Amino acid sequence: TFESAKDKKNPALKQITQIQQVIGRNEENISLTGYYVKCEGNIEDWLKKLEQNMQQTLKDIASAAAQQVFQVGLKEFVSSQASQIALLGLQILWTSKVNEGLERLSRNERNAMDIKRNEIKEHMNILSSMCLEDLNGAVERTKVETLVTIQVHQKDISMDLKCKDVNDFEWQKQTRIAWKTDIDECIISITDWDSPYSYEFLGAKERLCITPLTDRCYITLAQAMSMYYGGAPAGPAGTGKTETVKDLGRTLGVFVVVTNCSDQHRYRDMAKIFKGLVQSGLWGCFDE
Amino acid sequence: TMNPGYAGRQELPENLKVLFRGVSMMVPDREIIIKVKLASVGYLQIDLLAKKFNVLYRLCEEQLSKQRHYDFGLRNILSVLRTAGNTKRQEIKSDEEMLLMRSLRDMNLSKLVADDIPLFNGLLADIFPKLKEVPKKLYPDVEKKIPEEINAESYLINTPSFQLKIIQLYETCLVRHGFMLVGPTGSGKSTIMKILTEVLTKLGSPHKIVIMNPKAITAEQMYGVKSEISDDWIPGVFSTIWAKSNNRALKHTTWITCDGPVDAIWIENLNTVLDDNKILTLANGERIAMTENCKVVFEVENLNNASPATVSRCGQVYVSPTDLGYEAVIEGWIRNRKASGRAEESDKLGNILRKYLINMRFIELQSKECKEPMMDTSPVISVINILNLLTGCLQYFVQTQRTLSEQEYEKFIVYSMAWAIGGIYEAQDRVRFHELLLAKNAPIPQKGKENETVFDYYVSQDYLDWKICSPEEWVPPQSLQFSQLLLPTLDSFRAEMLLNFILTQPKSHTCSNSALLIGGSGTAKTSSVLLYCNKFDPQKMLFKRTNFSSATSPFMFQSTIEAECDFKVGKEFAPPGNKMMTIFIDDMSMPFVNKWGDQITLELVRQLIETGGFYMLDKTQRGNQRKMKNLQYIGAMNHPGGGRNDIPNRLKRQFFIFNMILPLSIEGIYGPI
Amino acid sequence: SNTYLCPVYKYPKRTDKYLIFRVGLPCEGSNNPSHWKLRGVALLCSTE
Amino acid sequence: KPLNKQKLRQRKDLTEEEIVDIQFRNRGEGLENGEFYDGQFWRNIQGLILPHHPKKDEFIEEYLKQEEVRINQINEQLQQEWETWKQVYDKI
Amino acid sequence: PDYNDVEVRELVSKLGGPNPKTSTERGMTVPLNIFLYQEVTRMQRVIGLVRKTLQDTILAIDGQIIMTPEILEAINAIYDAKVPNSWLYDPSGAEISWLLPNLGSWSTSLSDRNKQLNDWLRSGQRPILFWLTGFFNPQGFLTGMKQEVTRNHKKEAWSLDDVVYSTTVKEREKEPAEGV
Ligand SMILES: Nc1ncnc2c1ncn2[C@@H]1O[C@H](COP(=O)(O)OP(=O)(O)OP(=O)(O)O)[C@@H](O)[C@H]1O
Ligand SMILES: Nc1ncnc2c1ncn2[C@@H]1O[C@H](COP(=O)(O)OP(=O)(O)O)[C@@H](O)[C@H]1O
Ligand SMILES: Nc1ncnc2c1ncn2[C@@H]1O[C@H](COP(=O)(O)OP(=O)(O)O)[C@@H](O)[C@H]1O
Repeated sequence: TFESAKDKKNPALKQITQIQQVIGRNEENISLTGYYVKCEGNIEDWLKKLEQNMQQTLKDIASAAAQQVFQVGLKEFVSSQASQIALLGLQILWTSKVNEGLERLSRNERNAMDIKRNEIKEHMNILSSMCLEDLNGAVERTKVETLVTIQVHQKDISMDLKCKDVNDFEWQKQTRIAWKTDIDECIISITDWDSPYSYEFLGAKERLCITPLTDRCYITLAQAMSMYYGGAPAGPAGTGKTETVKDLGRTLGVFVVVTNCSDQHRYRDMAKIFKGLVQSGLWGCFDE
Repeated sequence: TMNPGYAGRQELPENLKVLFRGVSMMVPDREIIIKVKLASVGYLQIDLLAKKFNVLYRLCEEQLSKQRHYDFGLRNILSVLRTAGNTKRQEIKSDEEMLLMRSLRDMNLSKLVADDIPLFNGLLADIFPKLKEVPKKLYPDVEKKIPEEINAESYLINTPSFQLKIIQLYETCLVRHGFMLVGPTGSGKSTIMKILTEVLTKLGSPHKIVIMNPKAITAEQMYGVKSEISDDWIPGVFSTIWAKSNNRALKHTTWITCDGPVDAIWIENLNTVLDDNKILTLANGERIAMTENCKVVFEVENLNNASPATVSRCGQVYVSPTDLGYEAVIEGWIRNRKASGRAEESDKLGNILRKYLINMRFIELQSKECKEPMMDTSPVISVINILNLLTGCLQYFVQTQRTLSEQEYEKFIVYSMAWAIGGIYEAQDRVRFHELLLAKNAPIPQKGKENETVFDYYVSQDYLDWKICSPEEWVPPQSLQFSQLLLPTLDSFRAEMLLNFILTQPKSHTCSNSALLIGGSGTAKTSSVLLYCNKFDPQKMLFKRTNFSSATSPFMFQSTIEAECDFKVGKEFAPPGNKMMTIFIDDMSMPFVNKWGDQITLELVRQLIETGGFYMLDKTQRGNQRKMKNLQYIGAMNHPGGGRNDIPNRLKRQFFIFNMILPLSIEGIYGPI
Repeated sequence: SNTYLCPVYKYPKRTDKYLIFRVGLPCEGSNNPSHWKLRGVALLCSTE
Repeated sequence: KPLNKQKLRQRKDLTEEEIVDIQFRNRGEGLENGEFYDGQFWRNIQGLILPHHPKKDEFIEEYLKQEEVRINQINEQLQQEWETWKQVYDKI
Repeated sequence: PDYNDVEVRELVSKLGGPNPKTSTERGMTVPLNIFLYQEVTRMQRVIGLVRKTLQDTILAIDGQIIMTPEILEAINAIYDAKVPNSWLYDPSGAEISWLLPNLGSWSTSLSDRNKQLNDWLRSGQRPILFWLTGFFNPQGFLTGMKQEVTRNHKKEAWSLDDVVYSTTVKEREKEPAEGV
């Protein structure tokens, strides 16, 4: 949207106040902004402000949403928030509660770990019963089963998750998350590697299932990035290479830029690409 | 995400292998993904069904027949899943396994060739023995709409196979990005596309179709490059059509049709557009986003140079030779004859034709020996040929509005089909042919038949007689060997006799008004052709000559035709080309066949004959085509086989083909001089 | 877990392709299966 | 007078396209050689469409027999009705 | 010589069954008969090519035709041990029976394959001791055996997806039931 603010004696300046992702014709996702963005005389300026203020408001809405997740209860914040924040909330809830169960086991033989696992099992029925069969709109539809698939895998792991404490490898094998409070910031964690969420508005995207082979890729790529390299997967056609890369981009909050090399290429354009990659902070996936 | 090992694939020099760490992704999982997706939709019979999916697709992959275009990878599976969401979302609470059997079967039917269908559904029975049968969910509006326009045309016969194939095309259109119509020549692919577009347009929601030929232009021009002289970009044809098509705020639904062979080099750089990314990417640095306004279709004969990375990206539909038999085409022509010349002719002509064609043609291929058919063919082409000949045969009595008896018509059909199935054989096979016709066919000349074949004589328009001669004519007084140009032979006269019939016919459907001879190197090709060509009247009928060598490129042929017309006669131009012109070519064989087997010069000719015109290349505008509103075409072959090349089979459907034997009379050619 | 599992290669080139099926071969005695696994036994089909 | 009409192979037996389609939709039996689903199309051997169910005639005969029995039921009801009218009328 | 399909379709349709007692003669329905037809098809596809190219290789010198490069490569291969590429590969891949010698094993192997396939057809009886190497697609053989067991036995009591596989090694020199 563009709202004209009438400055005294200057023609009214149009300023951005909310952002929209449209899919199909009428189905869309809207995102408000408290911090505003104002057009100016230099195009680079208002584009840069758009990017920054987007990042900042995404951060603050998430900082709130992480308290609301455990306060309000499942249905309220899943219905209230947007898709990206909802998925983050589900992951952070599960890791925190599972952690708490594991220490409570460490103190003495306890059922509380089992009570937390049972709580996840209970969450499953309420999500599955209602929001799946009946719902309005395409974007809202895609959101729900995006939650459902994650929760299916979640409970499947939690059933067999025989780890005594956090240090155990079986717990140190999945994509855990922690939204640190004392220094207010997200941090996603793998076996050892860690990195902060990059705060890019994507709305509802059809992320994919998690087979063990995808775990092999996740661990491999995290290690390679910890040693400052670039993964180059290989195989036959149609085994989920490009989409696996794109999903590791999506989960980490970053924006990926696929291209398509071909014999009619020249190194100047590749240099242009790589310069953009190093300057911005984005990921590249040179298909073929 | 490199792809190890195909055609057109290099290696990474060892400086570059250092940086990247490997990840070997050979076999994806297939069961867990299915079961969790079924959970995501919200099913209840998850764990059993997952095993059903996996086992069925495995068994289908291994123990079914090996065809290049089959695919059962993850793209197909995900297509089935994203389909299956809606069916459960519908009100029905019926048992899931029924719905799932219906979905799988009805999805995978389209690609399968004739033989594999029984094996496929026999295999289905072994996994769902509880379920017996289900009907196919049939869409009422389209099935009622189709016969309406099939009747609206003159020359269209509805048959059940067309219903089946066109509806299957509708479904695969509904699900996936793009698709292919694999199937042999003369099988009705283009007609199917046209009629489908018509039905979609009838109930609102318009539909437009564009055509292209990928190996009649160079790929550098297809997608454009950076200029190799002035250091500046040029636009690409296909990308220009893309940009012109995917604008929002339009009402069309464009279907870009590529039409030719599938060579890996040019197609494979459309992976991103045909993948779930659906974004086009260029070496310019330009990225164009796909919309739902647009679809991509290929009217290609069959894949023989395709890796699975392009087989599995797009859906597909298989036309078979028996879907539209040649007989149905004959009935369409009959429907045309009862349009205007409807006195009794359709009935009378055919009353011989039906039995005389159905129960005869297959008793010539190998009933009697006939083991030197110099041009191997599928016999539908012969049928199109004889029909086109017979129309020209009766054109004269169409002109005077005279209706004839049955017996004369039977003689005419005998004459018509004597040639055009006899045009591809040698004297020995011709006498065996002749004996067949004596045994079980309508009368041929019996007045003298003094060791002379049926081919020797012709039927006369004035009366029912079988005579032939060559008129006497000597020379002019000049003594140059050229001035002794050529003499009136028997071979030349019969050649004019056959040629002129087709060449008078005015652009009927299934008639390109194009001819083609076959004869040995030095068997009176340019002789007879030039004898014809001198007889033109340059006041309303012109002529042009061209020859072929191995390294003649499409750009050369483009140049000569553009120089021939000298005008864009589509935009109401060319007073001097308003007279009728002919393009004559000595030898269409010689252009260099590519390594794969698909030569890249004749395709420009084939887009010229089939549709007229082509895309321009003058560094100024790209997406647009010149138009030929009038032209004519003639060719000549050199006994293909062995060392001699052959023409593309898709092109054989258009040219009149027949032999050009040696004369056996050369004592009587040089007598006069 | 006393049972050892062998491959069946069509040609003696021994790739992923040409793996027709896998066969359990229990005949162990004192040597555990890993001995055989490092020894690289196989049941090929042709001999070249 | 009031009476019912006799069935007939010539006219009453004449099956409408709806009747023909439903009777074919029964797809009872007759596949001794072995034929595939009647859900969309029958195929003889390898993917070859059949114009009709192979032994359709027996199904026609069976339905004609059943319909003659039904018409006999209608005629029995009509006979009871006609006899009732006669019995009530004759008294005056 | 070749096997004309007009004859072969006849012969395969005439006789076929898993067990003579269990079933009467039949074609399509029994997996091993359709496998017979598929294998004969591919065998003939190779036989025609070999006969034709040998001819057209010798019919350039003793016969007459404008010399081809492919035929020259064939001549060179015939002199050496290696068979020409025309009988092993294609632009994508069409591996048939790639063995080392020109005739020492290659044609020997093809001859043995055709001999067993013919006696598997002309008599039409199922012999004992199948030779797995001859079949172009062994896996189809095994899955057809699976389908045969599911249908003939425990049919339905046993579903296709329920069945699993195993093997017993006949520890014996000197010697029907299910299996092969
Ligand atoms: N419904 C119909 N009734 C009668 N004739 C038909 C019908 N549909 C198509 N035909 C005939 O079939 C031919 C159509 O051939 P078509 O151009 O479709 O070949 P194709 O499948 O496009 O392959 P190619 O493009 O290589 O020719 C024409 O001769 C046309 O007259
Ligand atoms: N684990 C998975 N979960 C969901 N979809 C998958 C998975 N693996 C592969 N796919 C599907 O495969 C397709 C992607 O194939 P892709 O990786 O593009 O092939 P290639 O790597 O040869 O380009 C997508 O439809 C994607 O959803
Ligand atoms: N009717 C004729 N009168 C005189 N000479 C003829 C006649 N027909 C053919 N010839 C001679 O026979 C030769 C045949 O050559 P031509 O047919 O041009 O070769 P090609 O068959 O390769 O085109 C010609 O050069 C011509 O001189």
